[PDB]
Amino acid sequence: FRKMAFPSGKVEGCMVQVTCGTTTLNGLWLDDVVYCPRHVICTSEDILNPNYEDLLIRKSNHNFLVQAGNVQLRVIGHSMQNCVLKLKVDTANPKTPKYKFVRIQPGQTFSVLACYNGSPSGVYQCAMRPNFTIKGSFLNGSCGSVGFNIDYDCVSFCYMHHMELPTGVHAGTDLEGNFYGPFVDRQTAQAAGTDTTITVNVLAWLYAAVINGDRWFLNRFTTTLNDFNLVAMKYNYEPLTQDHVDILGPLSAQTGIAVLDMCASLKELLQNGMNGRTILGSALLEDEFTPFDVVRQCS
Amino acid sequence: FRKMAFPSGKVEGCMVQVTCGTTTLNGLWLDDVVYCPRHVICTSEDILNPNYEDLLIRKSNHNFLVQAGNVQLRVIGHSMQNCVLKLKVDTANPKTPKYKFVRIQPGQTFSVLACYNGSPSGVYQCAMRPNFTIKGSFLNGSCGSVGFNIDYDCVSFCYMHHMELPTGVHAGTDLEGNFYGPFVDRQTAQAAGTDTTITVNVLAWLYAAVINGDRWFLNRFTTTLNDFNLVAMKYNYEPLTQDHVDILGPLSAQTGIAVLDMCASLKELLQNGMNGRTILGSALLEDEFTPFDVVRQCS
Ligand SMILES: *[C@@H](O)[C@H](C[C@@H]1CCNC1=O)NC(=O)[C@H](CC(C)C)NC(=O)OCc1ccccc1
Ligand SMILES: *[C@H](O)[C@H](C[C@@H]1CCNC1=O)NC(=O)[C@H](CC(C)C)NC(=O)OCc1ccccc1
Repeated sequence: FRKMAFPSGKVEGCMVQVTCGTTTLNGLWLDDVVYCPRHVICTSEDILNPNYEDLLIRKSNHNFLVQAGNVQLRVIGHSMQNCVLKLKVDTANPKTPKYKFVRIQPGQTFSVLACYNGSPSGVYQCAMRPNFTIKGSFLNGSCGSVGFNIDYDCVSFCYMHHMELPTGVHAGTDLEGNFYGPFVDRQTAQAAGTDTTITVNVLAWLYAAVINGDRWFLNRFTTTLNDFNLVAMKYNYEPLTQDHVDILGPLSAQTGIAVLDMCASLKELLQNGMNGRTILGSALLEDEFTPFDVVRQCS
Repeated sequence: FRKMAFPSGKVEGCMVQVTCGTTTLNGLWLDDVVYCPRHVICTSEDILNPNYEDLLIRKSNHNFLVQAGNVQLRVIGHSMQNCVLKLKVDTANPKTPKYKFVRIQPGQTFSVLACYNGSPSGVYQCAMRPNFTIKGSFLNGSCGSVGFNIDYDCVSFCYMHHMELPTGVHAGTDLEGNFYGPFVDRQTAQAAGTDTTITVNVLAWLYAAVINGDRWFLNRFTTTLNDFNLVAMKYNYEPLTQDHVDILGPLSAQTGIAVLDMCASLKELLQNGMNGRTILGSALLEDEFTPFDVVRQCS
């Protein structure tokens, strides 16, 4: 199995650059609105504890330089929604895809189009960790890069990049500017809470192994969801939700292995280890493939 | 630090679907020519042992059904270059990027845009293995998907997909239709030569681990180039040349670790194992990042 990003072309056509002062970051141009991180209006003196409301009252439309490549888009209105700035421009983007703004859950994956100065640089898959960070690859100038899923030509934007944490992982908002996790857009020392293993994704990976004929770990036990969740927490695994059980439905049907039976299999792996055996050619259990990713790659 | 693919938009606009008889696969539309694998002309019986020139002379232009999105393109001519068919169409692709056709070297990387029925499905990074296979993610109908690199807006196409070996690795051609490796577009179970590990890429990846603040594998020892190559060859690694040492220059200069010092690190890792530890989250030595890949991502 491979981490497979979505084709990025529909998002590439939406990337612009936004400069305020000497700060340039990326923005997302959909119809006649450009979305970008609000900290673009900050100066080096403002970043430690910015007063965003007061900083925005001092700004005008003519303070914002929005460029598609080197072509300026005239700004005709501006507002702030949570942690994102919305700049109304005088041109509707003709490359706007069908799209939706979505807030994802921990465990869900998405493609990131890493951008600099409005120019796309690369694309890769990320998983939202239970502590609401992602292991991205972002350098200076990457803020405003977005993460997305594509379903039948509709782009669901779920992530806009804002910051790096001391441990090297990353944090950001949805496209309504609401941070994932307990982070704030200040230049302050923030620490990711203790992370956990994404149980629903590990189960998806065990289903993927079974589909491919690797099923030594299928055992003779079952469990209740509550009994499993209590054991999972003792191994730093996430508890399963009702939604998790349901999204494992298609893989359970495809293999004929009930979800709670697979849970009992993983429970044995957690209490006894792998004993030098592998699963899908790996000694480690993979937790960044969702049940959709497994189906997507096997279809 | 992640495996990062190039943004795929410039290639997406080039993908079309090619149908001949009962066979459907993808084609690459540049200017007024569509490139696709020639085994599209084969039927279920032809494929075991096809005489392609004989099969192709018996085809007409109207035997080829080319679809770009919903619109039909009309084939007004056709020729064959090695294992690739060149279908001349009456419309120029308006989305043709600046492009070149290149034959890539073993150890080099490229991005694959996996397509089905002419529609892009996913994007991911691959390396050309020393045995001229690629470890990809390809299903039925993925033939004609292409691999590429992008440099300053110029797409360099290096790979077109043709088949999957029984081991699950993949084989294809350059855009001139010549296979990478000893493979042939016939429906037979084919084996590759023994694969080896791309040593220069393992070293680049160890340097990436240090740029990202990881050092558990470093040691105080050093080695000569020839002594390293003796151990490398013993573990089925490719030889390291002086040109490789030079190409690793920037990564050594950035981290202040001499190339031959890092070779002594890898020698130790090869002779001791990783001992249950991980490097950049991996439990195995990674050889699909080139020195350029590491540089581009890290700076
Ligand atoms: C967006 O331009 C930038 C993304 C950082 C740059 C280095 N890697 C990243 O992901 N965001 C910030 O620099 C962000 C801005 C406000 C939230 C204050 N601040 C931040 O991430 O603090 C940590 C940091 C700053 C500069 C370099 C490295 C880490
Ligand atoms: C192209 O659409 C298709 C590629 C994929 C790769 C994954 N599974 C696929 O089907 N190519 C073929 O089907 C190819 C056709 C030949 C005429 C080149 N055949 C092939 O991959 O067969 C491999 C094979 C043949 C006999 C025994 C075992 C394997």
